[PDB]
Amino acid sequence: ISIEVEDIKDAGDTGKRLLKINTPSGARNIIIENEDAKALINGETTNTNKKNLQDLLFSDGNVKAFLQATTTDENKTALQQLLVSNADVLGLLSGNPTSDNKINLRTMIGAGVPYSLPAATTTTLGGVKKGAAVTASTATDVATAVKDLNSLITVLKNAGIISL
Amino acid sequence: ISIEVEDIKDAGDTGKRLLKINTPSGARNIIIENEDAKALINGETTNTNKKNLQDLLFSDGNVKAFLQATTTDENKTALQQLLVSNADVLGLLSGNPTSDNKINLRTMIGAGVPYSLPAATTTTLGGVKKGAAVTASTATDVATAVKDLNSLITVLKNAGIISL
Amino acid sequence: ISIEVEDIKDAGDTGKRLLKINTPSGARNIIIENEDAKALINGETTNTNKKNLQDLLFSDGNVKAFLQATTTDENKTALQQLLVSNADVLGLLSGNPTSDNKINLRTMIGAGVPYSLPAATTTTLGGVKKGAAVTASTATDVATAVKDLNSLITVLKNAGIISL
Repeated sequence: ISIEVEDIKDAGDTGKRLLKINTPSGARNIIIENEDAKALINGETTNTNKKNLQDLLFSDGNVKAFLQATTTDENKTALQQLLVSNADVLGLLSGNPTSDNKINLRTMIGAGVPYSLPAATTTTLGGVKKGAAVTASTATDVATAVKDLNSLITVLKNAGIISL
Repeated sequence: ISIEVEDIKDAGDTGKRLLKINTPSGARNIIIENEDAKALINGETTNTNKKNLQDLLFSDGNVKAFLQATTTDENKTALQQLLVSNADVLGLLSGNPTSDNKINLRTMIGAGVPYSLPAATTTTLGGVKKGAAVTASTATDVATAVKDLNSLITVLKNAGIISL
Repeated sequence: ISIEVEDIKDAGDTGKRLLKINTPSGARNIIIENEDAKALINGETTNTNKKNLQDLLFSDGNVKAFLQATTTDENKTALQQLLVSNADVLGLLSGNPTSDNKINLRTMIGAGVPYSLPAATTTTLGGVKKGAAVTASTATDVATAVKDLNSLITVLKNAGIISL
């Protein structure tokens, strides 16, 4: 004979809807209630569907922000920590390393600090200024020879080559 | 009585296929047309299925390249920007920092530039060369004393300790 | 007339279960056997479901560790390589750059090494120590003038300003 779907007395509501349906798309529309999941199964997702599916797939919020390609400075700090273990390198990646990080980063690459040349002292190597010009001596008496020696001494004193 | 599936006159084509099906796998084969989605639901995905599902799940192409573990230099630039906000650090991560980035990176870690010791001038602290040997004086007349003074002067001039 | 589901003689086992089912949730429970996939479709995933879905979606183990927000040092090395192409920068990100990496990292940012001021030599610019104090000369004879010259010479010798 011929019966119809509604003649089947113990069929369920969804069961009768499925029996009447003609295509797979129609069946998916009955079976899948979550609109984001339905969109994935249909291979047709909006950016909103994608974000919502990412919420169903991943627990970590910093990972989720990365996957959305939109990260805050806090998300970036956490993501840096997933990528790099060295604390001083993490300081560098923040753009704001601590004093300790800075020292350790220089050590890490063998870099020095800005060097400033200190003046010579009696205990410590240093720079000097060059002494003023001094004429060779043509002295024929003691008085003049002493005058010329003293001119050299003052020049060396003036340039901080010898102490006062 | 006994009826068969095709006796149900208002059943749909997919509906009759489902009513005849014996297992859940058979039902999934009817209902899910997208082969990548079907593969996910079956828990059996090839690398191609995985790439195609990633295309359905994520909009950002640089994120997608990261998830495929294959990034171009352009993808890497964009991913760096998702991970780090400091412009000078981004310059470092590129391997090709600008002049401004280089200055700022040194500031950031308190590093100096390569130092070259300049010669002393009359205005500016600097290095000198060490003067040649000079004998102590045993002069008993003015002529010799002057000779010995002049020997010291020339030595200091030769080493650039005093000006010509 | 009235028939029941079990009167349909060529219905399949899953087909009869679906025909009896009343709701979409009930239909999903019949059709989807993989518990992680069912959880995604129901929009209700535990952390275990999420990890298991990530296993179905991504092939690369280092990417998977990143997505779980739990990376080993080995995972971090591999993820760094997906993010940065410059070998010397990768050395920095490891926290343990090689000697070659260190040289190249300094070059990259225009940094110098720690500078140590060398003593002056007869060939090479260097620092000096400042000479001890020397009194101006009040000599009225050759013997004293020579004494004063020699005092200057010794002071300059003592400070390594001139050679012995």
